[PDB]
Amino acid sequence: RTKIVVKVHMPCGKSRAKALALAASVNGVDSVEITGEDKDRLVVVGRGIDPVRLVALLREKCGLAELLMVELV
Amino acid sequence: AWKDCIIQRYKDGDVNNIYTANRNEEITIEEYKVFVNEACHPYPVILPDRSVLSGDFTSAY
Repeated sequence: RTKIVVKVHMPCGKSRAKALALAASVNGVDSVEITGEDKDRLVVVGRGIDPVRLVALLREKCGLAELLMVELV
Repeated sequence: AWKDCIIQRYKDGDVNNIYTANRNEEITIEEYKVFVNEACHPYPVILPDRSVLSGDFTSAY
């Protein structure tokens, strides 16, 4: 049970929706959340998530994706 | 697409939460149990916190 936090470039609601769906596609993701005062962080929660593959996918499709944190939960 | 369905959750003017589920799976969303049928549709649709559940196959987003 890991929780992964990702800064993603998603300036409008259409990109927040694309990023949410894109993270969800990745093996082990149970939930994805939008957080931060600037609506620019994904909190990805699941089991067995490959966080390098997760950030690479969001980076490829959103331009910017920074892995801020991985944590057990 | 490691799971068939994406359940979207609309509360307070935005979808800020989405959950995965296979068809005919029961997931938990916060304290609530949600059943997701063979068409990726979630039951109940309105959670007790008045948030609104929506679903479809993953590729349709």
